[PDB]
Amino acid sequence: IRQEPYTLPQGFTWDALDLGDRGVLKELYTLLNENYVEDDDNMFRFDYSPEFLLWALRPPGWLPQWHCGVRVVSSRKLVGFISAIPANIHIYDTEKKMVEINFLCVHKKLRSKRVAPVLIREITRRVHLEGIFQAVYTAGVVLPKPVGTCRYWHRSLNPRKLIEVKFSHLSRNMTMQRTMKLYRLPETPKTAGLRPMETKDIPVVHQLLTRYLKQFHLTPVMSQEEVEHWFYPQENIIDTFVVENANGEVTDFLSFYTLPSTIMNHPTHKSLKAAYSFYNVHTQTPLLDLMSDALVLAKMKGFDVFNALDLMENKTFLEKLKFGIGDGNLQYYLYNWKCPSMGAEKVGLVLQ
Amino acid sequence: GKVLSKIF
Ligand SMILES: CC(C)(COP(=O)(O)OP(=O)(O)O)[C@@H](O)C(=O)NCCC(=O)NCCS
Ligand SMILES: *C(=O)CCCCCCCCCCCCC
Repeated sequence: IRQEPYTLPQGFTWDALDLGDRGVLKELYTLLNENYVEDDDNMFRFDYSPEFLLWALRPPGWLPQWHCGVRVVSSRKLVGFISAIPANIHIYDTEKKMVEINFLCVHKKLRSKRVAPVLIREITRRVHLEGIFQAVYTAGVVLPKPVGTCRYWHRSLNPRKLIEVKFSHLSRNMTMQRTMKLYRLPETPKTAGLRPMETKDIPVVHQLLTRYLKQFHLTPVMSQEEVEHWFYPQENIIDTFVVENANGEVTDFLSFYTLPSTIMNHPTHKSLKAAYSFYNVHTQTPLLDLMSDALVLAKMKGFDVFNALDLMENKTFLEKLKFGIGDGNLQYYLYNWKCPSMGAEKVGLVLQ
Repeated sequence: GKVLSKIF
């Protein structure tokens, strides 16, 4: 394994980003806020908050060399990034220490200049040096042999705004007011015992999630410390609600994280607030009932849309709850691990 | 997170 970093184009330099430094974390926020993923028509761009990036990028076992930035030599402007975080991954009959690759991003001015290939080779090298030789990642780009392919679905919470910014459109013979009526939700959840997750809930959430994930073919394997990190509620980042039965025992939970998108060209609407279905576990509450209450809670918290993939058991509630299929397709890839492809309903892994 | 999808 090569011990020196791979050579960058002249005028560019490697810099590991200290996300515990507020200035540097804002530098990464700015890079992603201005250059990260857009929709096909360049109307929306992800707007990961600084506090979200710190949550996504420093889970248990994070390493500083795995927060891999590129800067302009003369000005020190941040112009490239890629990240890896450790994760224990179950894939069919095997559970293996891998990394999750995320947030690959090159400044718009620097594209088509073969920087992203180097970012990928360098993070690969830095992961190899830790003895880890597999990775999981997702992308919209179709690379060869995805282990799985999921599609986005969208549940309109604020339909007028979505239609106005052209995130959505009126269906045939539909009108604005009739669409608002169609997507109307109850104002309070209906499941008895539903409440935000607390510290005391960490062990039961861990046990519930570990037993529930076993039925899928690609899942995380989380310690209790990782459960605490990924699920303990943090306002405007991660929401988790547990169902406590009449004897005081948690039987189900739901979770969704906060990922808004900049709206580039609308005279009045500047941001699209989206909720992303994370992990949802049911053993006593029907999943349909669980997700109906997820929609209600997201609506209450001012989200404009609730987003979900067709993975795990989601297809059992997507249409019944008036999700509309999106135009986006998400491929899951495993690096240096051959195995058969699987349907979306056997994928049990959600990245940020 | 990797794809900014909208309604189809
Ligand atoms: C995707 C990426 C990194 C490619 O960068 P590039 O340097 O233009 O690639 P090149 O063709 O030069 O090899 C760049 O276009 C970008 O930053 N897009 C916005 C973020 C994104 O889509 N990441 C997804 C990668 S799976
Ligand atoms: C989205 O940002 C993910 C971009 C994925 C780029 C390809 C990553 C290839 C695997 C690199 C790490 C492998 C180390 C074992």
